[PDB]
Amino acid sequence: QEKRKQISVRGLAGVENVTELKKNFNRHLHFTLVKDRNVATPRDYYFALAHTVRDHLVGRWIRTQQHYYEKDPKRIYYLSLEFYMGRTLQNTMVNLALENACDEATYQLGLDMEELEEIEEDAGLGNGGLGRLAACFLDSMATLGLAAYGYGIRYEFGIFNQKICGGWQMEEADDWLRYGNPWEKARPEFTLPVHFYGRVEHTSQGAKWVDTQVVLAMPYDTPVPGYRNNVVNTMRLWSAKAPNGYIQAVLDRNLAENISRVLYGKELRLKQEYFVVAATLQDIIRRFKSSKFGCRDPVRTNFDAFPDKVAIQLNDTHPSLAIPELMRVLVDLERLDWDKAWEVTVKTCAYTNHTVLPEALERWPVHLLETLLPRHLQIIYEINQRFLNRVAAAFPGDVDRLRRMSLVEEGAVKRINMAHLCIAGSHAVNGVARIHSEILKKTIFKDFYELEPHKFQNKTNGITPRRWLVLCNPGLAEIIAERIGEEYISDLDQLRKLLSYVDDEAFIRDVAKVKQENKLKFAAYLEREYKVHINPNSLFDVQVKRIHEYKRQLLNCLHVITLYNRIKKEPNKFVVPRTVMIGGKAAPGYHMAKMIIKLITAIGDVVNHDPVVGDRLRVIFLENYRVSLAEKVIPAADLSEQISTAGTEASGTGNMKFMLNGALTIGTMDGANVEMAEEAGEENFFIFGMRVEDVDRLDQRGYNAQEYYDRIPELRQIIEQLSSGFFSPKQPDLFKDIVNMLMHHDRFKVFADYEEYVKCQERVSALYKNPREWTRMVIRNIATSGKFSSDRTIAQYAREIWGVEPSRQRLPAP
Amino acid sequence: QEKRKQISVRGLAGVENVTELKKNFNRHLHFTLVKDRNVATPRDYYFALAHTVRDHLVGRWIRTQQHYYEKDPKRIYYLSLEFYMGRTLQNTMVNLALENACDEATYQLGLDMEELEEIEEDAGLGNGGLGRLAACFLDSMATLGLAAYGYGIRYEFGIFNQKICGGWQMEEADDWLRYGNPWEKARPEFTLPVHFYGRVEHTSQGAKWVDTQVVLAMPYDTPVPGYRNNVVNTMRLWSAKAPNGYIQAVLDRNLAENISRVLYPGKELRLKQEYFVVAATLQDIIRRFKSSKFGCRDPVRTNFDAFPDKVAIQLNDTHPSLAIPELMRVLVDLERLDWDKAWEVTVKTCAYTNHTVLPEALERWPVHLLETLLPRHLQIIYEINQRFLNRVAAAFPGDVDRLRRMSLVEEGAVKRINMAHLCIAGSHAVNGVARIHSEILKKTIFKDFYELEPHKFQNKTNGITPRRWLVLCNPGLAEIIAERIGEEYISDLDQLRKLLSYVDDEAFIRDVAKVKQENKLKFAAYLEREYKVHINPNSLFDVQVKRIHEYKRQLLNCLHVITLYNRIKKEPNKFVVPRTVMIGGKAAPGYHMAKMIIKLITAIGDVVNHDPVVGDRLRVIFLENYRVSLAEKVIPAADLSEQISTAGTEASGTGNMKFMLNGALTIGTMDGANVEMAEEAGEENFFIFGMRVEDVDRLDQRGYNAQEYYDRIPELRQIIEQLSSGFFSPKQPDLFKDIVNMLMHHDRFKVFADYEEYVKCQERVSALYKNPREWTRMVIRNIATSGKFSSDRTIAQYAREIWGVEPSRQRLPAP
Ligand SMILES: Nc1ncnc2c1ncn2[C@@H]1O[C@H](COP(=O)(O)O)[C@@H](O)[C@H]1O
Ligand SMILES: Nc1ncnc2c1ncn2[C@@H]1O[C@H](COP(=O)(O)O)[C@@H](O)[C@H]1O
Repeated sequence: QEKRKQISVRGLAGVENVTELKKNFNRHLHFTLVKDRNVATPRDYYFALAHTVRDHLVGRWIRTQQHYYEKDPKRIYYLSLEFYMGRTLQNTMVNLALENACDEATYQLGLDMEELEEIEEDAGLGNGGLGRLAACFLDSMATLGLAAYGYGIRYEFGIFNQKICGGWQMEEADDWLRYGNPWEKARPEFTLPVHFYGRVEHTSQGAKWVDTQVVLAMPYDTPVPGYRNNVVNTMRLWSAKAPNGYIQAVLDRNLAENISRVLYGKELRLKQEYFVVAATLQDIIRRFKSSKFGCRDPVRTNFDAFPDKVAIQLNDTHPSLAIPELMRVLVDLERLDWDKAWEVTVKTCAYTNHTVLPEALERWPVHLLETLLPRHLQIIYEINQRFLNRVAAAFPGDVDRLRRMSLVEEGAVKRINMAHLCIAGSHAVNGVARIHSEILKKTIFKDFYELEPHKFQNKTNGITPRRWLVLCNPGLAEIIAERIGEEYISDLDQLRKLLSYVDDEAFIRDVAKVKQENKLKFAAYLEREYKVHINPNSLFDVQVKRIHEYKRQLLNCLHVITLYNRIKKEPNKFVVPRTVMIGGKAAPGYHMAKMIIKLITAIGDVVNHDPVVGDRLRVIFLENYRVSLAEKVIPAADLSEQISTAGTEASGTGNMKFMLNGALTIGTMDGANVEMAEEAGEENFFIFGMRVEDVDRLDQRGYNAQEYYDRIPELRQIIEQLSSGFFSPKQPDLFKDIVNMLMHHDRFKVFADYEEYVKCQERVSALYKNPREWTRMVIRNIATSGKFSSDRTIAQYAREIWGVEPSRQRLPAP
Repeated sequence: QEKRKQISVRGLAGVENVTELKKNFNRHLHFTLVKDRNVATPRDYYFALAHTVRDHLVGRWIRTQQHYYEKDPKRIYYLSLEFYMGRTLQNTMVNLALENACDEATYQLGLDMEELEEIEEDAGLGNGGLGRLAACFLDSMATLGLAAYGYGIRYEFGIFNQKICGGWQMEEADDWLRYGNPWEKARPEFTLPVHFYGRVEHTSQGAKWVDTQVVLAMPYDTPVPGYRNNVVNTMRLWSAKAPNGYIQAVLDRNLAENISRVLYPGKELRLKQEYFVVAATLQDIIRRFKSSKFGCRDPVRTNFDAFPDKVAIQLNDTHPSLAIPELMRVLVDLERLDWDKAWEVTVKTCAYTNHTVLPEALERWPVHLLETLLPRHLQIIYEINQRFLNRVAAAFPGDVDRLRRMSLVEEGAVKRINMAHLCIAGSHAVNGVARIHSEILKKTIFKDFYELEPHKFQNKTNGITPRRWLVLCNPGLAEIIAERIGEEYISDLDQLRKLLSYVDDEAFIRDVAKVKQENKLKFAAYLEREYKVHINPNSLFDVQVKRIHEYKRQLLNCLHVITLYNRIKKEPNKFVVPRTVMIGGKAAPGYHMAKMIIKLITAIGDVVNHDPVVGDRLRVIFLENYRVSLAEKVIPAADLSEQISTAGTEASGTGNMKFMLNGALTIGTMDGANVEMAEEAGEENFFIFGMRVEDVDRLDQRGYNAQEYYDRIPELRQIIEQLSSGFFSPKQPDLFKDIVNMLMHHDRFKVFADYEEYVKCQERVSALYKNPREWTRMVIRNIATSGKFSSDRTIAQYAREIWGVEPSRQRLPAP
């Protein structure tokens, strides 16, 4: 029966117009959601619109996936334990070019689309930079036409929502799924077993992994759209499920399931890591084998073509177990011999390093691996012996480096170094900015570099101009499009054409006008949430990193208090009004970080209620900072704070976001700030403080905070205020911990950059006075931000690591 | 923004034609399922078709539910712990007259709709006749245009799938939900809390239930369509969810959650199940009562004076008996009414249906269990009991013995609360399930209550839906009936009376006989392509499909089969009327006797089916995994219907009505619903054998000794020898000693007593079967006289005599 060539997407799309969209929106409210207008809540109207947009998303998805099965390209598998997706609705509409049509449709139906947008929960799937880089990458990979996949874990509670109670961080569950996720599709049909524990039985045949405990992995598909090229790739997230003496099988059921429950560590983190690797790989091998278009059968069983058809990117060491897992499947199940299987593994795998210092590098005790992944241990020991023989022959009689490069690390209880596992198992290893990729070959991994120099590359991070310009900042996208068109949205380097407009009067005030417009929008939100009062004409001074000593929101605080003391000593002096905003989540259990949050709010209570200060200084702690808040605050920011101690940041990614939206930057010569300053010119940045070589020199002679205390009176004053209980009148000794750390054991040298930080902030105040000059510097920043598009990043990953050609040409259509 | 009048169901259904259906089948496969033809499986195409059909169903649902909100009718809530629904695909297509168009649509896309229909799981939400009754009841309530809801629990594990290996029943897990269920809709929005444990705090205010442990109940709605009248009602099933230092509150997760997982082959968990369904349902009822106004979800009404006018709760058996105390709890504790008004509201609101026959089967709970789990409800039950015993003490001054006989509290080993007594005290009506049944209720088990309030006690004889059990499952039969009398009979079964005119019509006789043979031929084929078999399709189709219980007497059947066998081996050349005797039903785990019975039936088969001399004259089949979908296949194919329960042990029966509707003649006892069936059909046109209820009483009176029969029936002794010496289990000679010793020494159910009258009655059957003309004339007489046994007739009576609403057979507008 060829009658079923009539089972097709052919003309299910419809015309994508106002007429068809509202008929569709009505289908979904009533037939999908089983509601009517009598009962429907705003959330229902959101779900009905989501499904209406989704029909058009999956139409193109079916087409893209078909195209892959008939073209048979190299498929690229992006592995991550964090996908920081944010909201989906507006993004799907801009990328499909449906925003105009939907806005009008919902309008004609009595609905307001901005309301409905604000109802969508942030996807509880990521935590910080690691996770948003993944999301930006997904969006760029689809825009550049790559057959790409995001594979991760579907977390049922993400990482906690942050609420501030009495100035203290409290954590609350993030049940972002409680009403369901319309963007996902459960696939009960593709449930796969993931094995734990057991023992290895040595048949003189192969090696069998027997007696194991089983956990079921069930996949959820979410489609991800390219920017107006009709390609729509897959994000595929695994959910843990249990199968069905004593009924302690209850414990086994509960323990199986909390693999999907939360982010962050015992067995659980390692359980989570194997889980994602083992399910993803079964999916990988399956597609490799069943490659003939229209044909479900496993037609291709020769693995010599595996590295030509599959690429696996290991985002940090979290998915590292992919290496020995791939080895397990090829040797044990597929019965290829060792050398042949290893060559395949190495050619398939690639590793990205994100972290800066040898101690954050992931390690697992042997006894743990031995108990839970006994076969994987053997495979790791085996990889290790042959890698160390390869080292032996390349560097004879060198016993020291031999044990320096070993995957097995000695001490009190042997640990296995997963970063060493990654380097040996992959054809490429990259760092995430230029300086970071350099210290990787200089220090952290020099022994490996000397063995295989070719392996080591750089790939500077980036940001999608979709979400981080066109979506969150329509005003700025617009005024740019009037001078140069909209080619820049998928080719950011074209922003340089804006350098022709540094001296155009109309453009300078249009940039100023858009900033002011975003400030007003955000200010209004900041009143109906924090119920204070923001001066929309003040300088919006923003710092939004995660709370942490090395990120130095304590250095910002000192500046805020310096500003407060000056205003109060001379209340008649003219001052540039400032709204300082600090946002970010503190890790539970990290006590100092919870203190830093309380300090920020404590200062707020004083400065926001001093009659003398008026509206010249406002301090706000931004609650529950996340992707959607970042979309609202980054556009409205004037000053971006990147003030980590030099030598501690690899990249940074939020800085790029600020640069794009017309904030000037105050930052240290560290991470992504270096290359940003390079692109823009030093004079268009506000760099201050010690460089990395200044840090080392201070370390070498010994850091004493007391030296700075003794010679800077304005600094002494603040400490005496923190000491005496000025900022916590009820509990005078509240900030005792902070003070004693600042004075006696500060690993991150806050006092040492204090002086230059405040002089710098003064130079920042002076520029702010002259809005023409201020804006012209902003234009120079914006015109010069093209490099930090993730379209540029993924194009490099594609050509230098993956061996696939980026392509901006359209896939046909449904 | 008065623009939202365009947010409407208006024209979203589209024309119910081949071209729209195939288009929408494409939308659903690709957009809803996120599949294409390259990856789709038969399962996927099933889901796609289901989603296509549901579209039309919910179109009518929205309208119906709107309609109720604007007429503000008395709304009726059918509460049950079982809903034995079966498949929904075909039933929805017939009730919405979409069957032909879907069939055509699927054909043109290169699919077989019958293949697709076979994919879908039987609804695993029920067990037996209790649950199947509710499903028929829902279908009827909707056809008769009643604002009716069906409330229960969404069970995940289903029940179990019967597998037969080596003649033994093995129970497999029936996870009918692993792939989802396109017919339901989840309502996370309407998640309600249910409370457990805690303690009661007496304040000079009211009483306060505090320190409780909380389980959340999430609803799932499923539409149920009337027959071509465009009204769609709701089935609303609850699912248990746990909320979100020691993790040992992992039990809390488990101990909740598996309230939903399982039916019960009773403990704390069983009672949690009952309170769960009740507390959630009552919150939902009151909620809907308060939201009386069209277009708005405001608590517009808080005057509970009209509650009994707007609400009817139907307590099906004692399982949801806690509705009564809970309804007192909400009204007194939460709505701060005074006890007297609330009680008057409670009694006028609830009514009780007893389904069982014996004083033993009925539900009691230890007080210490209630004291711990539902501490507030125990106090309320004690208060109810105090006041109810005041009415009794007033009615019968000084009759001390009846004060304790009628009490909700039973003294004994442990103090128990009697739920049957609770239901009779808190309801305005109580009904039996057949005439004989209802009569024994006022004569025996509730005699004391009947003397108190005789008017309380009604009969509502059970019934069956002519949609599922005629039109749907026997399309061949419904068609040849329609030719003579039209198709008005489908919602007015009485109209089948007009078939009596046609008893001597030769064309109708050959049509009825031809339809029968067609189904026989068709069911025999299903037997071949689904199992190793044989089956002479011309033989008399002898069918018993109950559940396996000593009282059901599939052993009386066995003894008859072996009787025949011996005769065929005594006189091989003497013509015997060929028979295929088929026995189906599930044992119930733990019941040691039932599993032995199944083994016995199969072990008989092994011998008989493979005996050369017997040939194709006698075949014995155990029918694996009996359920609604199989019922639909076997029932239309049956010639003879075994309803042979020991007299007075079956309350009604319901399968018996199915066989009668479908051209089978009945062999049965003067028991349950048979009494009324023979009353309609005429004694003449029914094979009624064995002791009557009063002969059973009289055998207990003189004492039952099975050895008497053994000694005066030579044909019976031989059968016992064969089972004992291992003629049916040569590898395990003593396999059936448990059965022998039960039959011979302690038969609670008198199998030997009816043995002789049974076998003679079977011979009159075999004789009549020899004359196809006369056999069919009798069949016609059964079918044509089946009208009483429509569940429509039943629901009408419930509506008019218990709920105080008027049935309406009129068509609601249209999409
Ligand atoms: N063998 C195939 N031929 C054509 N299309 C396919 C094939 N396998 C999968 N697809 C498409 O790719 C999608 C994703 O399937 P998979 O890659 O198997 O997870 C499916 O929805 C199909 O639309
Ligand atoms: N106040 C109302 N006015 C009109 N229709 C309603 C109203 N409340 C509920 N409905 C309809 O009845 C259905 C069931 O709602 P409920 O009775 O709240 O379970 C809803 O899906 C609506 O279609």
